[PDB]
Amino acid sequence: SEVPQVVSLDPTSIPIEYNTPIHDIKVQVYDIKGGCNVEEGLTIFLVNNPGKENGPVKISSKVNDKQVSEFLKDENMEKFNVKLGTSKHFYMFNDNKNSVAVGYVGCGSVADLSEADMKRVVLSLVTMLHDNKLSKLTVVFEINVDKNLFRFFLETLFYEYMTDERFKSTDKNVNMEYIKHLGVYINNADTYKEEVEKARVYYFGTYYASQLIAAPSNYCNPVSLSNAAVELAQKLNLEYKILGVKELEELKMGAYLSVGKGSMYPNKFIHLTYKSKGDVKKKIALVGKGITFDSGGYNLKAAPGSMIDLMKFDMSGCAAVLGCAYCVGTLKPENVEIHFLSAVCENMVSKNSYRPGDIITASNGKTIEVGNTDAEGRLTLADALVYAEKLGVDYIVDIATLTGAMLYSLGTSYAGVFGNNEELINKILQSSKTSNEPVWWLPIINEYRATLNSKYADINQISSVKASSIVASLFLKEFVQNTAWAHIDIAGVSWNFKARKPKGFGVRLLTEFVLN
Amino acid sequence: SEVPQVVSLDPTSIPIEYNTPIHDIKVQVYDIKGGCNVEEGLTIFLVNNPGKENGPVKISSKVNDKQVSEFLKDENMEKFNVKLGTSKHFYMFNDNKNSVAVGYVGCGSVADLSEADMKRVVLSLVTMLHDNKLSKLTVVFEINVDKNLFRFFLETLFYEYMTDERFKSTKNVNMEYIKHLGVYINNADTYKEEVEKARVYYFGTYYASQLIAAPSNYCNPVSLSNAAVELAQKLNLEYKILGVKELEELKMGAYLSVGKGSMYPNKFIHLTYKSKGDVKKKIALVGKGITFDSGGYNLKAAPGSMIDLMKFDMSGCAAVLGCAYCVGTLKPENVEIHFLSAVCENMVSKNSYRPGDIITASNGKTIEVGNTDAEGRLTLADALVYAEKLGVDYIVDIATLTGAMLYSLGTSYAGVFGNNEELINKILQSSKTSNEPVWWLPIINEYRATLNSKYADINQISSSVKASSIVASLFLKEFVQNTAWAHIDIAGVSWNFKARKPKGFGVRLLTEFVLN
Amino acid sequence: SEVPQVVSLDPTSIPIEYNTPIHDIKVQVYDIKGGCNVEEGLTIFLVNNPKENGPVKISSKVNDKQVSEFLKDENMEKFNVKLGTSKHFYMFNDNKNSVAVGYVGCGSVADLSEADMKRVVLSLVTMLHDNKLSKLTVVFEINVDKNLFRFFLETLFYEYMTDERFKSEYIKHLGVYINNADTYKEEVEKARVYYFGTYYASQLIAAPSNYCNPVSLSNAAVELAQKLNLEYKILGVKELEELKMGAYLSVGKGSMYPNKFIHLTYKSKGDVKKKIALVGKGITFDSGGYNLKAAPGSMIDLMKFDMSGCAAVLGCAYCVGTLKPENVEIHFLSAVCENMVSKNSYRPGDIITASNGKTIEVGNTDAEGRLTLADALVYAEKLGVDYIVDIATLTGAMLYSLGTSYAGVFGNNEELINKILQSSKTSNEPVWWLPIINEYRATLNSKYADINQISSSVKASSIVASLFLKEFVQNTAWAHIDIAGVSWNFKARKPKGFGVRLLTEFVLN
Ligand SMILES: CC(C)(C)C(=O)N[C@@H](C(=O)NO)c1ccc(-c2cccc(/C(N)=N/O)c2)cc1
Ligand SMILES: CC(C)(C)C(=O)N[C@@H](C(=O)NO)c1ccc(-c2cccc(/C(N)=N/O)c2)cc1
Ligand SMILES: CC(C)(C)C(=O)N[C@@H](C(=O)NO)c1ccc(-c2cccc(/C(N)=N/O)c2)cc1
Ligand SMILES: [Zn+2]
Ligand SMILES: [Zn+2]
Ligand SMILES: [Zn+2]
Ligand SMILES: [Zn+2]
Ligand SMILES: [Zn+2]
Ligand SMILES: [Zn+2]
Repeated sequence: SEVPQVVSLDPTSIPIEYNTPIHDIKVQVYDIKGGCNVEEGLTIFLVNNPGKENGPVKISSKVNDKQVSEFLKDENMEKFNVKLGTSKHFYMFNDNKNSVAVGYVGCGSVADLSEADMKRVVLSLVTMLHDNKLSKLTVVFEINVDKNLFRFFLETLFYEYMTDERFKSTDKNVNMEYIKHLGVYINNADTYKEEVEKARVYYFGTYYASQLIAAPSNYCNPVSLSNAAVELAQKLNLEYKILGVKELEELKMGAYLSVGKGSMYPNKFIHLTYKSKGDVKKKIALVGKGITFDSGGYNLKAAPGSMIDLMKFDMSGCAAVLGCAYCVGTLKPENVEIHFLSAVCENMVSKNSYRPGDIITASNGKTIEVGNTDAEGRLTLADALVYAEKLGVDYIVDIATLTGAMLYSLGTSYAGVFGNNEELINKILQSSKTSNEPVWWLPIINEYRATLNSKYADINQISSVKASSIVASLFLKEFVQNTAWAHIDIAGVSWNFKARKPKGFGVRLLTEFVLN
Repeated sequence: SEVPQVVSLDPTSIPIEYNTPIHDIKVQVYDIKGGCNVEEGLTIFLVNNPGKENGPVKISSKVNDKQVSEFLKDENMEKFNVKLGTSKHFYMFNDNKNSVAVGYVGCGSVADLSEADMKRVVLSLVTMLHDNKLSKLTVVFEINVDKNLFRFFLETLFYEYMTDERFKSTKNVNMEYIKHLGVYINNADTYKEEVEKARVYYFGTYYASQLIAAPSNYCNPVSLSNAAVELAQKLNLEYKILGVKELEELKMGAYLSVGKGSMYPNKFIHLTYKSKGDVKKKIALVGKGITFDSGGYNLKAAPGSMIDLMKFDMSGCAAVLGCAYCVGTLKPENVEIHFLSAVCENMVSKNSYRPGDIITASNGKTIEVGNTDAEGRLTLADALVYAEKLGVDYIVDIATLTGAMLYSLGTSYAGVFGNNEELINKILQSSKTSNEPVWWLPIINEYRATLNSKYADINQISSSVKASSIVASLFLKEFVQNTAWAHIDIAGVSWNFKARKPKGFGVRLLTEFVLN
Repeated sequence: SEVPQVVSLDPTSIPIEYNTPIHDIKVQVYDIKGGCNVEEGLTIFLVNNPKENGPVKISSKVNDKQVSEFLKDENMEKFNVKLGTSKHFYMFNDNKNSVAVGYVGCGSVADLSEADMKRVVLSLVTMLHDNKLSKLTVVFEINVDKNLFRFFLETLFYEYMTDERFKSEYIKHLGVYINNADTYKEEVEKARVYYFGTYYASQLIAAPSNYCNPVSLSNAAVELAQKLNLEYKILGVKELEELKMGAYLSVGKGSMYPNKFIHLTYKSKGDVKKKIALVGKGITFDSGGYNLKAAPGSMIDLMKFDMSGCAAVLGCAYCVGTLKPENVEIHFLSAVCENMVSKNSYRPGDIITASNGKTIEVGNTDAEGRLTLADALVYAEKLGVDYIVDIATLTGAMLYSLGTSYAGVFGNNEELINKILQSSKTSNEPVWWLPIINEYRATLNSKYADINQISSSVKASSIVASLFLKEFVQNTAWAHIDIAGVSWNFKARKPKGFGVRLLTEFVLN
């Protein structure tokens, strides 16, 4: 629990914001058939024009204001088009001779907005929210969205609107001012109301993960991350257990302990459990990779474009699992028992570091020949997967920033999923659809298994077969003997390079998985 | 004060030679309008021939010896030319039937010798001093030189003549420095004052050279700071060495972070010279003091990164200390100078700061580390804050900051940056009179936006923009709020790659700045 | 004159747009005193706050009650003045006519730099590209001098314009409100000329190497010369051989396009008191030769820009031919060719002879610019001029010294250098003086030839290259502008047309 320091100026905890301005926003949903009141703040219409490549803007909704309705007549609106992402601001006086602000966001010509399309729409909305000191936002849905896409709209809105200033000091934005009210006008309003607070939970689960990932390695270390996990568990009334080095040695986790040998921070194994109130029909282990910093070890990340300054992300999997723990602990699903696992450590260069060539013994007895110290994720997961299977669960799902090869296979939008079981894989893909976090199924090619045959050990850590994501999956598979297991590689999608911030990818995916 | 050791064979101090053979050379300046007597040792004429490429050598000076005068008749000398760097040796008997040695050095056809050509002249002269066991050197100036260039001649003569053998064991058994130096020149009385000034300037440069040439196992933060104290005590300068505890109390998080991975504690050097009368100008001299730059986790592993030379990375501190010698010795009036250096070592360890880390400077600004090898500006940041807190008129820092300097100005000219044109003008003026060439480079504000960090107040390094020297200057500028400041990047000029030794660059420049 | 083809589908000319939509824009300048009329179109206020990202406050009186209500302090303080930040709203004015009103933030500094003004303009152009307006009205509530005001217009015109020559609704009126408007009006038509000179250069640079080759580029120079009544002469291989331009001819040996030396001349009507030669590097594509640009990050796909010096000179020729300066004779020169890999290419190690008799040992075929410039400078000095100014994308080292914003200037004459620096100030194309360090000269000493092409190296490539060029100007005031870093706008993925206005201001002032 006590974080070691080199100097007294070294931080000893991760700064975490639990009460965000988003949580202070009163959200109301009204039915669009009842007409819209356009009074205070900014009122935005989400409008499209089917079969028309940049068609004219037409406001269909009834507006309970003669002056605003007059401004919004088609003859007035025809100068504007519905091109996806396009937005405009309107200034006018309402029936009470009060100044009001009105506008729209273009939703293109396609009647079915993709996950990318809605995100593009949301981003345009946030630009209107930025650099403007509004007290209220009102969104009028003149497009067709189902419950899932509606929830996605809110989640994405909350997440992008929120700004992380935990590490700002002399450069805090002096103009930041969050809205206090959110009004939503939509068709079939009663069906969508339940999605509001679920979206708020999914938001924070994601933002919490984001906070952990964005936190630098001097703030976010194996000890401070594990302390934060306990703190979260206490708040959610979850059972929790943090395994220290002596306990890990007792469990003979030689692979996990080897990676952390060169670190000044002791290894900390996070084990959280949520158990439903009643009959448990499904037991699930969620495993997250928890490398608080990946220097690469003695296989140092020194090659051009290895982005070592980014390697604080290497605990993104752990964050996804912890963010899911928040959502599950808050929404409290029934008939499920969930274990949240993460073998947390740091991969550093030291006199005490494990070397390339070292042979290490996993907790299941298998000896492993280390061919590359920068492939440390699969080593820590190996011991974690063995621990997971001993819990006696039905499904083991691990999520990890495992291989850079994902950038060349799926890129920055789609995570890849591997597994030994098609049913579990199908559930993950189903969860991908409903959570709107895109995942693609990649194969575990058994023909490559022979490249992991070590001359001296039971198995090689790496091949020496480019195909890194597949080989890594073959490695991990060796540590699950008779349990349905799935592996999600998020090395490519975890970090948003365009926005220079984490995505908190996987939180919504895993929560949808546990709930459904 | 006590230097830590790994083994008992690790050195515990920097070997320093204070009394050099150069100091034992008796120097006499005579007026040439009285004629030259050629008796013992070597007598060298510095001769040119204006507007006539490689024209004949002609000795204009009167020689108070009939045979030598006859030997040196124009008819005899016409077979030799005045090409720059050319030297010749003559053997003859004087009026007392004694064997004497005479020769010349060609000084070209240009009437105004450059700083570079004069250096070539000196080297040709020093070559004659080498491999010859002379008791006296006599130099006759038959060229036109002002007081500054004459002083430059002596400094360069002294510095190049001197040989550093502190680390020889086996040492040249055949070395034998002269005990007397005679100079014949017109208006000798005006030039006599330059002799002891040159000797002071010489050692300031050679002292700096000794610190730079000293390897990092000899020259470490503790041993270097100890040396500064010892120097300060000999000069009666006020001195204060700030240790880790004061630095923590002063909240120097940037400086302390760089040294975290080192076995040697950070040591902040603070020397002060105060005049006896009224103080009209207060000056802070800041030197980069990285005793070894491994690059940290951004290891210098790239081809041609020249990590074995990186003991020079404390050249700025050495330059400042060399200046402290000159100022403390010459004792200028009406000035108060603070000699500063945030000394530490940039190493790879379990305790090292990582890429991505956010650290807080002593002025409260948070800094996101994008590259651990850009450590100089971090130590300078806290040092510059400390300097401004002293309430001075001018802040000048000198540092081996950016490798880009080799591509901009190369190895002869250092670059100067600043926030104040007047100060820049003073630095440039000092460059002329000290003959240490410096060129003014711009701080381009358009690049400042690339230092915008998403999470911290500022980025340590840029991403988009090359031109590191300007970007680094933009960084440093953020740590000086309302004081005239200039920054001299000597990364390119500090080491003499051809001669394989330091130049001690900056000592004479800074002293002239302080004196004038 | 005839462009050679490999297949019949290969283009034989550079598509050039002479009549741009910008030329159809009616520009009106009114004095800010007396109030602003908000009638049609979009009205944008340029506002600052002398604090850091302070609230927007509109000082100007607006002769419209509805718009005045919009611009009241209570409404505008919700917005801040962060440089580049903008908001615009659509509303009805007193005449129930649709109008759009907004601002662009100009920061807290009272004196906007050229880079600052560029960010303001870019924010403005984004609104012009996303709005179907017939009229733009810009209200200057900031301090701008005549030069910077002209710069505003030029940059606005340039950024507004879109190059669609290779693809397979602009405003018609521009209103400007500014204090002391009468003093600023003369800058308007000057800006329009400077605009096209820059845009013309941009068109040549942006044109790919299959369109823009030595033949088609020289043809373009003739066509321009004919429109401007400039004297013109294009030297072909046979003339160049008789002139013994061996350095220049060696570089082009490996190309399928014959070398073409462009020589345009502007001569004043009255007495010629000053003669100036402008030399531009004209490499239509730089593959690097046998020293191929194959290293990671060598950006070989960008190397069509390597004729930017020539384009700058030609764009300047337009401005000079249009504005018609007095008492000057200007020669516009470019040794145009292509640096390719072939059985006929010159090899690393080859010793070649320049037109002044100097033999040169080639150490790197990718340092071809200085070879073509060498013969061009000899040709220039033979004309008997007062000033020789060359402009070239010469060394990549400029990216490490001054970066992408400031060009570097080198020279053998201090008066000429300051004139260029003065021109840099008034044209707002930033240039910084870099030294020609004579101590590095010895590194060009060849064992076999008279001189080395490159050092081996004294890293500082930009300085070493200047020393090389310096050897080919014997008794003439000469200056060299390295634009390798500033020529291409990597962020916007387009040329800057850098140097046209700089060179024009030099000739005019
Ligand atoms: C097989 C290899 C050691 C190359 C590997 O896959 N290493 C991963 C690792 O460090 N596991 O612990 C690895 C390497 C790179 C990345 C990664 C992730 C995201 C972005 C990038 C990136 N931008 N590289 O330029 C690189 C992720 C995982
Ligand atoms: C931002 C960057 C890492 C490029 C940088 O400025 N590095 C300097 C540094 O480590 N500061 O602490 C840096 C890099 C190289 C040099 C340097 C200086 C002198 C010679 C050489 C050289 N010849 N390397 O092969 C390299 C000096 C400073
Ligand atoms: C002496 C050397 C071959 C290194 C050189 O300066 N070559 C220049 C050249 O090709 N002259 O004909 C040269 C090299 C690189 C560049 C340049 C310009 C802009 C960008 C880049 C680059 N590498 N972007 O990633 C490189 C410009 C001129
Ligand atoms: Zn790794
Ligand atoms: Zn990893
Ligand atoms: Zn460094
Ligand atoms: Zn350094
Ligand atoms: Zn080239
Ligand atoms: Zn080129």
